Amino acid sequence: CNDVTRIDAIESLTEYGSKLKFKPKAKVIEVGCADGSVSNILFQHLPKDIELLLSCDKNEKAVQFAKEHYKNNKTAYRVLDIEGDLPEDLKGKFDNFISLMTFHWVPQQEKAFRNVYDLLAEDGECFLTLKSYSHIYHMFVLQSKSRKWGPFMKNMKNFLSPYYDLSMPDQHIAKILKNVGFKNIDVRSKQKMYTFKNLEKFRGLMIGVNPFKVPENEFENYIDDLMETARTLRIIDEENGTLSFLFNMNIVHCTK
Amino acid sequence: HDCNDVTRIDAIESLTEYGSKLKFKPKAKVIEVGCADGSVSNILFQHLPKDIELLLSCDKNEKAVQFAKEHYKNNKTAYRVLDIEGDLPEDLKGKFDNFISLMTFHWVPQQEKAFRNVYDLLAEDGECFLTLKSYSHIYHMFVLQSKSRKWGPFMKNMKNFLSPYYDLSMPDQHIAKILKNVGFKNIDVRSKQKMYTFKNLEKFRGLMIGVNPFKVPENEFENYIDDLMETARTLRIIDEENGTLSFLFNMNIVHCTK
Repeated sequence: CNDVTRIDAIESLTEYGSKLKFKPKAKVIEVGCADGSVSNILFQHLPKDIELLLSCDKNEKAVQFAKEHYKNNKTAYRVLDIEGDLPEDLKGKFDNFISLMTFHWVPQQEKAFRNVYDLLAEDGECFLTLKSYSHIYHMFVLQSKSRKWGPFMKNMKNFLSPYYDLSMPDQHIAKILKNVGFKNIDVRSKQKMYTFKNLEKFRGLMIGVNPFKVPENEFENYIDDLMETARTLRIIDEENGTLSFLFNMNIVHCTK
Repeated sequence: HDCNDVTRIDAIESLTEYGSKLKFKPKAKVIEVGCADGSVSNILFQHLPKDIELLLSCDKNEKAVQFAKEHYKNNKTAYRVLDIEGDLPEDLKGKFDNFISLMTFHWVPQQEKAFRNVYDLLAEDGECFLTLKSYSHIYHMFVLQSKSRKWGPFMKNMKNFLSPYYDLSMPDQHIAKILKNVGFKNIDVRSKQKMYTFKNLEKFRGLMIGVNPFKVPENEFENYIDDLMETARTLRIIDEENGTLSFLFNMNIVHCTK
């Protein structure tokens, strides 16, 4: 999680929270960064009556830290790989699935959504947010097209949102939900803008999210060239040291 | 402002998605704002019932309205000059069951005024349906051009050229707030990400010359467009070997009632 996903979570739960149906003593599963931040925000928006909030992560370590560190009455952590195979004891057991700003990382969209379907009890409600196009993704695309860095950046496809360069990603997503068997499918796209006051904070976030391995000597030249893509896109305000970037995102709301 | 293959395909996509949500009363008076270019009626008549009384098709452009008057005659279609940003003529106020505007309103800086004019055109329970751009790679190209030391000086009035929603977070929520204040009901504003590919960069260049409002010295005009085309290369949206240009644009779909 980072400050962008925190603000996005608050805006999406603010906008939609009152339209999310929770049955009495709902069992709720969350897939995000097991890290507390976004899960703590989501918790504040859930009914005080909910049976359980199972908060799941792919990283065994992150889950193990969560069990030993984070402490709330209604919250359990479990290792779950939304792209993988569902363990049998989670199948059909949840009234609400929630994933805020995670699914743009999942290249196997249909597999992940069929697992959302299979985790849900009957009349189970699905609420997901994900990126499509973004200026951050676009920075990385510009970098990938350099004579110097292109060689180390051949698997761009799985780093980018599956919806990065599609027309009507909302209709692509609606089609998969339809095929997997959801009803009352609502997919809304949003243009969002976010402004950093701190270019050094922004620089750390790129370092964090960057998956492309380069020699640890050439690493700092790699990052500097990546920051220069933001200047190429003219999204840096040098006079005030701010970066204003656009991202599109998709809010999925549907029922089993 | 002139309709083209991008707006042609956005009209089809928008009307096919919303053709079921869009309602037309018997003998509907419909007003349409965009191009006097007759392709308006040819797409609308795929969704308009045979019953309608009138399609009034307006443009700010007298010359376009003259041409349509002379050449394109359906019994039920009439054409008229109208600036949606300006003051409504009294004979059009409260006369319309449907207001339709595709890919025009991003050219309107005075959004609230234009939306009040839409509201004042509509009879009671009238419906409106509009589409407009927010952010696009085309706008961004012009933004890149405006930052150059050379072309910057001729391009200080960008705000009126950019969509009012070019740089806003959640343009859908801004639009829906304006509509609520003016007094619309059943407000539905949906944003979409769209992509379009040109297979002909000479066609594309010609569209840019068409849409450029910025006045440079006449003997630097070719250098100006050359650098504009170059911003497409800078964004890396030109496929050099195939001779194609794939650009992203966000748009907004407005559906609401009076």
